[PDB]
Amino acid sequence: KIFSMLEKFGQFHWFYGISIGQFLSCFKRVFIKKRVDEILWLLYQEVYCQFSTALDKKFKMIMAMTMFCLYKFDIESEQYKEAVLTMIGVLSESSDGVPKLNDDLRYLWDYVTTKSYISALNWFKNEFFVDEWNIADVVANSENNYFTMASERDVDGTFKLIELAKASKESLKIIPLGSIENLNYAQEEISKSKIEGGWILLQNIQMSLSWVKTYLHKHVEHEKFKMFMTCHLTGDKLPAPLLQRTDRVVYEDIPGILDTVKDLWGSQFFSGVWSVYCTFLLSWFHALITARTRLVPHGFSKKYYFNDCDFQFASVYLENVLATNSTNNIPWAQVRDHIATIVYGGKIDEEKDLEVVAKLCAHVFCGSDNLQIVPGVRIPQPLLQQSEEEERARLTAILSNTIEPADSLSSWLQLPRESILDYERLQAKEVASSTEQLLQE
Amino acid sequence: IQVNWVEVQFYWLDLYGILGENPLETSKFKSLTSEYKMILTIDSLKMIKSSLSTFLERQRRQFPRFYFLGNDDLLKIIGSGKHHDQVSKFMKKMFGSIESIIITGVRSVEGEVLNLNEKIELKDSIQAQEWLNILDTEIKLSVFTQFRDCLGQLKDGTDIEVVVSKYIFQAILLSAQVMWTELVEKCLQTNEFSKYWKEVDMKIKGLLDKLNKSSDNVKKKIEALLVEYLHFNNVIGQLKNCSTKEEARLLWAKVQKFYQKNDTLDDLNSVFISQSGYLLQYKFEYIGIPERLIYTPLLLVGFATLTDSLHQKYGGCFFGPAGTGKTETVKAFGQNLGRVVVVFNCYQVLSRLLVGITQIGAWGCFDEFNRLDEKVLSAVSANIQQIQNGLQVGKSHITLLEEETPLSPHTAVFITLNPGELPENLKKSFREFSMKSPQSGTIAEMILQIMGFEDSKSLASKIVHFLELLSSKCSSMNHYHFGLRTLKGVLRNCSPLVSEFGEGEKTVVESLKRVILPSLGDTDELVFKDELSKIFDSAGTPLNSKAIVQCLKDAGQRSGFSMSEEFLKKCMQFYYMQKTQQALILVGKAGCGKTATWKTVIDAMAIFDGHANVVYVIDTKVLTKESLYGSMLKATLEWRDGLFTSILRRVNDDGTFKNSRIWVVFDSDLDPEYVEAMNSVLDDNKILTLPNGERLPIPPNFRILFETDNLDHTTPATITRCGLLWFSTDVCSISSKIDHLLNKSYEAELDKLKDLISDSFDMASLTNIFTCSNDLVHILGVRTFNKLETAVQLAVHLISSYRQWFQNLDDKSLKDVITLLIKRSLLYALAGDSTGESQRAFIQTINTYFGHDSQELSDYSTIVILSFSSFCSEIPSVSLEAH
Ligand SMILES: Nc1ncnc2c1ncn2[C@@H]1O[C@H](COP(=O)(O)OP(=O)(O)OP(=O)(O)O)[C@@H](O)[C@H]1O
Ligand SMILES: Nc1ncnc2c1ncn2[C@@H]1O[C@H](COP(=O)(O)OP(=O)(O)O)[C@@H](O)[C@H]1O
Ligand SMILES: [Mg+2]
Ligand SMILES: [Mg+2]
Repeated sequence: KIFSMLEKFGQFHWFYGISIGQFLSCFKRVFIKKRVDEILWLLYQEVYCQFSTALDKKFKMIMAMTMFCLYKFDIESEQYKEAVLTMIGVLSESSDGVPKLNDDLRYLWDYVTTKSYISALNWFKNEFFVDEWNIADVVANSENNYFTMASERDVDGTFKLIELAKASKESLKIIPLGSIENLNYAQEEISKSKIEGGWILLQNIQMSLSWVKTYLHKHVEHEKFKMFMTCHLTGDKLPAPLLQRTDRVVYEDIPGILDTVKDLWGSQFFSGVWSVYCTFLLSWFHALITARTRLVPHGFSKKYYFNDCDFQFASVYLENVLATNSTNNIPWAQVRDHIATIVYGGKIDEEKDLEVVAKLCAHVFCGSDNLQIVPGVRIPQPLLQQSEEEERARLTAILSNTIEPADSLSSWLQLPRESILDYERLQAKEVASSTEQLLQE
Repeated sequence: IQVNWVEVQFYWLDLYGILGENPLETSKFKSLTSEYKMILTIDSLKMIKSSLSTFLERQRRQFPRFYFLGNDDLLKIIGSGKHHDQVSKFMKKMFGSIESIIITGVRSVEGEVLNLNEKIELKDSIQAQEWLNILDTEIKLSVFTQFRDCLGQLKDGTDIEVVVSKYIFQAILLSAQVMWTELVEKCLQTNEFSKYWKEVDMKIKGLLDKLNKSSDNVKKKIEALLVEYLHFNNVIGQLKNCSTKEEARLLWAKVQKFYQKNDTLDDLNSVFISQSGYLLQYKFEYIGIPERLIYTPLLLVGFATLTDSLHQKYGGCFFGPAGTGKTETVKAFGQNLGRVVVVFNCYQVLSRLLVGITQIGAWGCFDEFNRLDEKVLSAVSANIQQIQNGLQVGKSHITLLEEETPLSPHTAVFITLNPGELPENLKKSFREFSMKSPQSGTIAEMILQIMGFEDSKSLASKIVHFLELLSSKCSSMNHYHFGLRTLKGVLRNCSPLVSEFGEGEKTVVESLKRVILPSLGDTDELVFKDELSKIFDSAGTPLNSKAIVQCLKDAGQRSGFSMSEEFLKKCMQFYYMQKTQQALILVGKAGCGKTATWKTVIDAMAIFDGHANVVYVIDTKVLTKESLYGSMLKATLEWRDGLFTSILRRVNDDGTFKNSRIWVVFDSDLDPEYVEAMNSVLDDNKILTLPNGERLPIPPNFRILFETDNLDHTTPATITRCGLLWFSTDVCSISSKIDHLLNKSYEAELDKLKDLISDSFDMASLTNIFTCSNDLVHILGVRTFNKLETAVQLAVHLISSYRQWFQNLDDKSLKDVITLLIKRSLLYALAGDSTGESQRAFIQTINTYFGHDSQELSDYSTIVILSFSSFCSEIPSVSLEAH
């Protein structure tokens, strides 16, 4: 039954397919680690632990809730099954009615009644499943040699891989692709690493899929040697024999707005005091618009991708504005229009999204004496007799002092709570609908 | 082997002119020429030419502009090193917008002439690359000195009408741009704008008055300069209405500004263009007098995003719905900076042109980058990614296409897309922009302002509201293009009508009728008429065309065609629509009357003008591509003449064809392959590009027609380029077609016989007969309108067979014989394509509707020699043997 569920998962996306031998090795892991009911429970925990990391967040919750449903339908009584299907139906807005009543059930009813969809979806993972595997756990407990990492756009696992390098004492050779010289360098470095060793990394094989499907299937126990491959979930389909021969892992984006501000601010090394202030405001605006992007049905109309190239373009534009102005009268309207229309609004085809970006630019780049960019913190204007090192010191201090509240998706992004609850309702509805479709057959 | 010997001789002479007259390949060529002089040597010469690519590549590297032409054409040009021919007539493909050389001058495609600073001596000893480089440098420095003395005259204080009639369009254009920028900056140092606004308004009025009375080329120049002068007026008017100085500074920084460096020792790099703080160097390349785009605010936004992309050496990507003007935006950006953007209408030729434009330094736009196959798309994406990676890192040289080639610092690559997308490698180094629908109101308003209409803003608003009402209310046909292209077509066709209808709403209404009404159905025509009554105040007063109508009626009477109201309407539409458009497309159902319509129009024009008419009915699909145009035989480098090329050569060489109107009718389906090779004549160029490179001119009276039945495989570009006339309903009645068929069958007691036959075809019973016949089940379903051509002809020929026994019988028996033959022909033509039981049912219907007084046609009845009998007496019993 669990393998049929995983086959149904693989029938949806090209990255979620599962082989029979993988499931049999996952079952062998139960007896390797250190009565029939305990073996069954360990099987459920081990399958979830080893096959959550190959799926994204929505399919993580779908798999967890379906596997909990299967185990509890086998173990518990009929009234338990009817109650759980009632809660799934009211989450999916398909069936209505109070459960016919257990601390877990009343906790879950308290979660559902107060309209907390995230808590209702995470209750299964919080209650039943114990262990969760990060990138280090899946790379350490793998006998495989080639690792394929997939993620959405505007997020990269390369920083996590360098963190693992600093943790596992290894050196990565990042190999960008896209040019024939880079292809020859990649082939030379793979030939070097397959003989000597060392962790070898490949970035974004999506545009080099031709070289991949002409080289890597034919190319596919060295010590301290693991090959990491990075692709994109939304890109073109990878070859099936290549996919079956590698340990597929999906890396997930951060939820922190202020963490994105820190990440953008720590990578800007220097161009006077006003350039530093403008770069700080640009980092905050980039983090705010990137955070607002991910709320696809409500924050925007479609899915856009404001990468670091847009930040580089806007930074060069701010540098050119600050350089060619000797009166220190910053043209705030000019930079607002050029950022909302040319830099960030260029790829936007809709009109409402352009209005959203224009409103965000008017709120962030207003250039007032006391700017409250979020409901939490206010950024004062710089003084004309301060060094750039002092300016960076006070900007770092005001970044470290402030904290991110629980409702940062509403207050910081300037969104009503109704939109957030409606988005969470849509997420829970599609998760529960997919679970019901899995559970009927 | 005569053709092989001729080809070998031609190859030997060409290569001797290329290299022999002025090492291993040279020795092999010398040995092969010695063997040919002693005497299948063609493959050896082809392999020698293939091995001579390194010398060919060095020749192409000597002067970069020679690279554009093909290998055969370049070999032909470099082989003619003494005659100084074929290089001036084919440098349009190299220089993009310059047609011929006058050295004392050059001629662009539009006909503008450039006067060089000084003459260049031409001699037979000078090779192609040296004098070509001298000509290029002299052209650029002549453009710079025209710039210089234009600013000398303008800063002197002279009038603009004296300098608009002297120098080329680029010089006066950029002189006006720089002068306007200086005045706007000087008046931005203060808060006074009305004086220079009034001055440029008076300049606009003076250029309009000079436009009214000058020649055609000068008229084109004044139009292309009034576009920018109206833009200057718009910018100054916007800056005048600004409340604060900050808003004025914002508006001035948004628009495109021009400056000149007065301190650099260099000349061609003394101009930088400022837009939102970024700088670009003007190139001083020649473009001619092209169709200047109307500077809408979205055009300035497109210029701003292309400037922002090119400041950091990123490519420019545009995407959006088709028809929003992205290709023209890129071209206008290129020609605003005085350079020609090379257009690749989307592997060997593509990457060849790509390395050519990255070696020359000219900008290249990949228009419609959504139609290539996956492998070539990915590989050219890798090529452009390599080019952009070289440009961003400032590499002096690039290893592109497995050769080491220099990288020009001014090379840029642009992409336009038509979704309804850019690959990852390209998107890592390109800037995507999504331009919206263009301001049709502003474009139409400015076009009307140049054209001299006293009411421009309200009239343009009414026109765009009318077109949007038709796009929202009419049916969703595949050929209903109501975008900006057809609006510009309406405005362009408003130009010949003003000489008789005047600058006003009436000309717009009449041209709107003439180029919108033909391409609509029936309910669409009703909607068009109602909306034209509602929006435009003019009711569409009739014009004076009684002479043409009478000529049409005389043509119909002498050709047998009757004149219904709808046939008259279609003929008048076709005539008024062929008065302006060169190549026309006639569409409609099968057998609806297209050929009759245009034949009647031709006869009417022949009577009205007294002018000779030549018709070449050439079906498109009956000739192959080689037979219709021409085939270059690769066996011996020979040429074969196609039919259309042969008749163009015959009409060009000619004294009969110099005083005649010659018409080519393509009376079959529209093939995309047969028309994409014809695209060179459909536009205003009117020049046919043969596969061998021959350019045959087409006279203005050489009017092309088309005649098909469907448009599902016709490109929308050819739909807009050619005129489309739609036959929604038949141009005939049943009685009129019957009368014409009778008349042509008579032409192909006689008067009494004709009168009796015509009186026997009573329309009252015939309409019911045809209505009953249309309800039956017919195999290979053909309309009754296309069965009348047999139903009349069969009866006419049967009576023509029985005419010689018609002088020895009574009148009633003659009427019975005529009626029986008519009933038999009606049976075997209308219901003659159905079952026997249905044929018998049609006999019962015929006997019911033609009355019992007439002779009752039986199921097996006939006429034997005359007496009435059946076929049962005509059956011979056959005694067959065993084997
Ligand atoms: N004014 C008219 N009065 C009477 N009959 C007419 C008139 N105009 C056309 N017809 C008839 O229409 C018939 C249709 O033939 P025609 O040559 O016009 O077809 P067409 O337009 O070439 O059709 P297709 O190419 O689709 O076969 C003619 O045979 C002619 O008898
Ligand atoms: N700003 C403008 N001024 C004048 N004409 C314009 C302008 N923008 C677009 N057009 C007209 O719109 C027409 C359609 O452009 P088109 O070639 O279809 O663009 P694309 O190929 O990118 O869709 C062109 O013939 C052009 O003359
Ligand atoms: Mg285009
Ligand atoms: Mg025809």
